[PDB]
Amino acid sequence: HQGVIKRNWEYINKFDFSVMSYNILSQDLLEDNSHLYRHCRRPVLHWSFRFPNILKEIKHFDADVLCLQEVQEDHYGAEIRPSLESLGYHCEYKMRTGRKPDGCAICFKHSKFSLLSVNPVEFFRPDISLLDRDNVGLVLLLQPKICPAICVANTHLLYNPRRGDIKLTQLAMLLAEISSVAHQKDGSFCPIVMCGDFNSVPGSPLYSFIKEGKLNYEGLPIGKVSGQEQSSRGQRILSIPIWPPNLGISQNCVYEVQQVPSSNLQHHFSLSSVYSHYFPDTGIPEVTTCHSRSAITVDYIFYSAEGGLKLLARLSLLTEQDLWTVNGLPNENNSSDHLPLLAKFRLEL
Ligand SMILES: [K+]
Ligand SMILES: [K+]
Ligand SMILES: [Mg+2]
Repeated sequence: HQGVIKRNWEYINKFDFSVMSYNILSQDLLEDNSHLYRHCRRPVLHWSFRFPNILKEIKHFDADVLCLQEVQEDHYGAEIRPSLESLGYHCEYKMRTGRKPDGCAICFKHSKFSLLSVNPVEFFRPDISLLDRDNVGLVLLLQPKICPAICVANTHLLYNPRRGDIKLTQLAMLLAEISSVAHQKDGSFCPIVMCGDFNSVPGSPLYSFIKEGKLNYEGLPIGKVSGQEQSSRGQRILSIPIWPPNLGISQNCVYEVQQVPSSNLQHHFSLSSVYSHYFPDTGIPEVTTCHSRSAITVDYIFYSAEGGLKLLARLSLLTEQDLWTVNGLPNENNSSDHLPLLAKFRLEL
């Protein structure tokens, strides 16, 4: 019907599992950035209001795997981890480094998987001046309880729109960890699901690199990498190579043995995006976040596809206009400034 604002399930020897990616908005970061939330009714911003709504959403969708971002450490220990464990999830956390209050969590139903390994990633390198930011990632290797393992990755990349050099290097570090964890004895990669808040928009150079496995970055200004709103003036062009040899990551985004003393990046995965980023009838963009200064897609679920996975269904997203009709995010009903992404996958056996 005209004007309806609804999130629908769109349908596109086996193991079926669902994955939810959700940046839940850290209370400390909300309060530190109160200018982004001026549009919100004051009572809806308190953590005592937001957490029950977030937990209710998680319970409603009952996803097999949760990839969460902006999980605040104190709240995680006091309330989020106990609540998720009560719902049947095993939870693994990786907090941002430094003075930062929040991090990434990957949680999975213990009825659906066993844990093979936990592989945190710290993007902060004290020995590499480029990598001075506190962002992190987390990679789990899971064994379906019934068959290959499944590699689940989660990250929250640097927000700063100018620093595409840092963003691409952080992404390369996550991709290198995935390449090591997902490697199988037969030389192929097990199925991969890579979720997170990439702070980069559809069609940006960083997005295209993920989807295509290649990026020619010759002449690319650092602030054009992510496609986020930027001045697009006075910016340094990416170095060739982007990051120094002491990182120990090659231009194919794999770990390499460092030794004593072209402008293309590659990776070896075949990744698709769950969402197509535009509504087919109208061409209007999908958004995953909507506050006073931004309404864009920055959140993704990427997956191995023709260890391929079949996408069975996804929970449809909304437009910027749809979100302002409900007076933006967070609101009295949606308690993050992001929307949760949700997919159902099939592993054929
Ligand atoms: K390995
Ligand atoms: K610059
Ligand atoms: Mg945020």
